[PDB]
Amino acid sequence: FVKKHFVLVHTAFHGAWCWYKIVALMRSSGHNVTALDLGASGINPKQALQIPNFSDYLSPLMEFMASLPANEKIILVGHALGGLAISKAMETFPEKISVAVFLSGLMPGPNIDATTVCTKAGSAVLGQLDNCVTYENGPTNPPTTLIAGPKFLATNVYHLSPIEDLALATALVRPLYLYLAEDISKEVVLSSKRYGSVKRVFIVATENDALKKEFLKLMIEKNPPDEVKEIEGSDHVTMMSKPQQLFTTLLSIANKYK
Amino acid sequence: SPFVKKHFVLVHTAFHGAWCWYKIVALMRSSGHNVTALDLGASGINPKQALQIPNFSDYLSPLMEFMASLPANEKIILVGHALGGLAISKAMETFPEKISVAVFLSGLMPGPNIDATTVCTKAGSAVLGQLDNCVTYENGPTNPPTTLIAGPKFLATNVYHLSPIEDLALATALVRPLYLYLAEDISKEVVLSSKRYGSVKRVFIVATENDALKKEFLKLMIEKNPPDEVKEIEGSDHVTMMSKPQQLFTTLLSIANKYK
Ligand SMILES: CCCCC[C@H](O)CC(=O)O
Ligand SMILES: [Br-]
Repeated sequence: FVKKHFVLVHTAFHGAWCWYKIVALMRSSGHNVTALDLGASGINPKQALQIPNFSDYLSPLMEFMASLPANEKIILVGHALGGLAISKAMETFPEKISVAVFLSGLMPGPNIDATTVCTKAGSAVLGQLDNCVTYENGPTNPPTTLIAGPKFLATNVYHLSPIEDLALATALVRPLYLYLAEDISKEVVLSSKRYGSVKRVFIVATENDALKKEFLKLMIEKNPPDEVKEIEGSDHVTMMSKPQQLFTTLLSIANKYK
Repeated sequence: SPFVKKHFVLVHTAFHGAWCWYKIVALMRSSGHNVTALDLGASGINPKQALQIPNFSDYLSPLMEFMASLPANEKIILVGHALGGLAISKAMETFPEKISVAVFLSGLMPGPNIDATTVCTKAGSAVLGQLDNCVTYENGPTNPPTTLIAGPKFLATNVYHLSPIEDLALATALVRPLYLYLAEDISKEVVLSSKRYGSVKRVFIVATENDALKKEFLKLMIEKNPPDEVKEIEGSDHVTMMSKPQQLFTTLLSIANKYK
C-alpha cells in the first residue's frame, strides 16, 4: 500500500459532486483525493456569464495545481470535456503529475487540435433533445451558453446509471459557457517537452455508439497515449454507472505508474 | 387506499440544497408521484452567495415564489427538514389553502405561540461552535459573525453518522455557508397564527438517532406546538433522506394518504 493523491476533474455541466462514489471509495481505501469544481460548476461561486474566457473556467484547477506541496505528485483524472483542463495542467505543472488519465476525455495534441476535438464533442450535445442555448451577443451571433435538459441527461448521459443519480444530476447540472474553439486553442498549447513528458493513460468507456468510439479511436491515433484501457457497460458518466470498475482501474493505474 | 398522484415539495435545511433529496425524488418519481425539491437562497445551485442575502426573506424566496406560481387549484404535501421547518412554516401562513398537509422532518417547528426566536436560538446552539464548524466576520468583530460554515467532521459525526459513506462525500462537495440571520429578523419574517398556519394539517417525523438536533429539543417543540401526529423512523441520523431513504419515502406516502 502506497498512499496516493487523486485529483478528479468533471466534464461539462457537472461538478466535483459527480465523483462522489469514487471519492468515497478512495477515502475508505486510505487515499487522498481532491474533486475540483471548475468555473461555474457545482458550488463554484461564479456564474456562466461571468467567466466568458476559457482560462476563467480552468482557473480552479490551475490554482489548485499551483498550491500542491513540493514532493507531492498526483494522479490527474479528466473526464470527457475535462480532458482539456488536465491537458493544460500537464503542460503547466508536468513535474507535479505522476500520471494523467483521460476517462473518455478530449485528448488534443499536435496532430489533433482542440478545434477538432471540441467541434466533434459538442456535436453530440448541441441541439440534442431538450437541450437549449442562450444568446447574450444577440440572436444573430453564436449561442452564449449551453444548458443540458432532463431528457437529454436521462437518455444520453445517465441511461445506464441508478435512477437516483439521474435525479441528483437533474438538480445539480449548471450551464456551460460556449467558449470559442479559437480561445480554447490559444489557452491549451501543448509541447512535447512538458505535456508530452507526463505519463498518459486513456480509458475507453463508451457503450453502443460506434461513431463516438470512432472519435475516441481517432484521437488515440493522432495523439498516442502511453496506454489504453477499457471499461465496458458504461454510459456517459462512468463514475455513476460503473463506479467499482472505474475505482479499481484508477487504483491499478496509480499503483503501477509510480 | 388507492394510489392517487400527489405533488410533494421538499425543502432542505441549512448548508444543503435540493440535491440532498435525490434518493427520495427518485423513489417518488418512480412510484408515479410529482415531486419538486427546491434550492433556497444561496443553497445548492441557487445563484446567490450567502453574504448577498443577509435578510431571511431572500433566503426563503425561492419557496415563496414557487408557492405563488402554484396553479390556484392544486394542493401539495410540503416537507421541511430541520431549518427548512421555518421556511415551510412561512409558506403555511401565506399559502395555507395550497398545502394539503405539512411535514416537519426533525424540523424547527415554532407555533403561533413559541417564537422562532426561541427555537432559532436552540437550533443555533446545536451547530455553532460544534467540532470543526466555524464562523466569519465580513463586518468586523464589532458586529455578529456573518456566516456559518459546516466542517467535514461536524458533518461526518453529528449529521451523516448513520448514512452511506458516499453520501458524506457528496455532502462535503456540496454544502455551502449559511448566513447567520438575526433572530429579530427571523421573528419578524415568520409571523404565525392559529388562524392560517394553524389551519394546516401537520405531522412531525422524528429521527431516533438524530445527533444534530437532540431528541430532548425535538420533544419540547412538539410539546409547545402539538402536531396532528408524530411518527418515528428508527436508526435515522439527522439526514433521514440519506440514512433511511426507503422508510422516509413510505412514511411520506402514508402521511399523504391519511391527510388527503
Ligand atoms: C460544446 C462543448 C460540448 C462538450 C461536451 C462534452 O465533451 C461531453 C459531455 O460531457 O457531455
Ligand atoms: Br441543521
